[PDB]
Amino acid sequence: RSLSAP
Amino acid sequence: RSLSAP
Amino acid sequence: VDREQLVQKARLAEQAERYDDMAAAMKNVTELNEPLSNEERNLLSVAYKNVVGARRSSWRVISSIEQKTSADGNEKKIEMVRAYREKIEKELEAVCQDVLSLLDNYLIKNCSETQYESKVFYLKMKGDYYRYLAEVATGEKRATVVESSEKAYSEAHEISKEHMQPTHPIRLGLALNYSVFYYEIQNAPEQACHLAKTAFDDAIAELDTLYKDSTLIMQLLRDNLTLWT
Amino acid sequence: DREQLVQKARLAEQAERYDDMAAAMKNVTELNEPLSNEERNLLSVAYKNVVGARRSSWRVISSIEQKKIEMVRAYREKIEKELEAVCQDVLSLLDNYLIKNCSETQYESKVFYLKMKGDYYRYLAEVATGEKRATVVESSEKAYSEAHEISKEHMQPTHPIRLGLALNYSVFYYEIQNAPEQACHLAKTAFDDAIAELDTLSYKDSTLIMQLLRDNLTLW
Repeated sequence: RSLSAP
Repeated sequence: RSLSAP
Repeated sequence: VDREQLVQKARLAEQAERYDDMAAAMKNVTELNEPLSNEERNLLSVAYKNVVGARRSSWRVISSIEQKTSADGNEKKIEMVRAYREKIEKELEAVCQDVLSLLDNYLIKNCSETQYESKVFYLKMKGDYYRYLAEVATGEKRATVVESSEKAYSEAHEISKEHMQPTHPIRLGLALNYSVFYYEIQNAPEQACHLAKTAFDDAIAELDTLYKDSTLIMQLLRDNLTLWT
Repeated sequence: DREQLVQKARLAEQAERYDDMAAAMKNVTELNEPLSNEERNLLSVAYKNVVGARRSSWRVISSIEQKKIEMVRAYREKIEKELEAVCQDVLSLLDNYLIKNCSETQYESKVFYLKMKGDYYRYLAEVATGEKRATVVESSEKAYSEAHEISKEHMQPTHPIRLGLALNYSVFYYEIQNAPEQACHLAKTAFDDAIAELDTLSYKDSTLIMQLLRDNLTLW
């Protein structure tokens, strides 16, 4: 799982 | 408010 | 679906943070007309404590905004603010009567008299949720639930000093929530500080007979004690 | 009263009742009038918080099974059904009201909604298997690509929508498409496009997204 926009 | 039991 | 699969479903909704399913899964376990164990008792307790607690935090947020809009006089904006407050209130009450109905009919009624731990537990639950209704009640309906919270807390306190040692985290837990009921609901600080101080001193002497729970509840006690002093 | 329900969503968000919040922004959208900047945020904040609740509870249950193994599976599906119900609801607002009523030269609203479109199709793919997966991945690709072409053509590389579009699109390539290089390339290109134009910077929004691109770039 990567980092998406908040 | 006050602190109650969990 | 068998009883242990329901208990499995309740402990799954807990890690999934879905406390509505965790509440329904434990309501389905209670309505099997059979006693509840320590872990299943707390499963029901944590479930409904979170469900009504979500509404309490929401209600207190809308109530604060309502008081700000009342001061400003924006009577066009306030009727939407207040309509939302009643919605959360009616949701908050529906959960509480659902909890209370499962105590008088299933959990308090099924206890044997020599079972004092489960009775004080379910009676403190009765006092807790009647206090939760009294938090948002007003006028005629309030005086009823404040009496019911008193009746549940008083009986459970009398049972607790009889057959429970001072360092029991259930006996200490009711003494905490009872003093909270004396101060936040009845506006009686001296009766609230006396109940809190007595519970803390009764447990400070029997401390080596006790631990993570009790000391924490006792920490909340002296914390409440300082705030009221 | 449209002004009434916008306040309802601001109230619901304060009480962090996001199911109630998204219903107000849903109601507001179906009046067929455009949304402002703050209104787009409310709708985006509302539905991302509801999906975030399903997709968080889904990741703690799906990791379990991967008679007791059935209820784990059936509980996974019920949370899965609720997750798809929220996506298809916001996707309906995008197709039937929001993207549809967009002007030709309304690029910000266009890229914003299309980025949202690709997001919730990506949330669908995270729970998708079989025939339904291949469908929602392509639509996500179709939505992400169109917003990418508009953003790269008409919007500054420092725009938090054009940055946020690059980070979600690169996540889609890495997680759903398993294309680590194209995910790296798309992330690195926009991140360098923004550094080439760092002098153009409300800079905190753009800076935080530029760091998530480097965080993802290092973990890839």
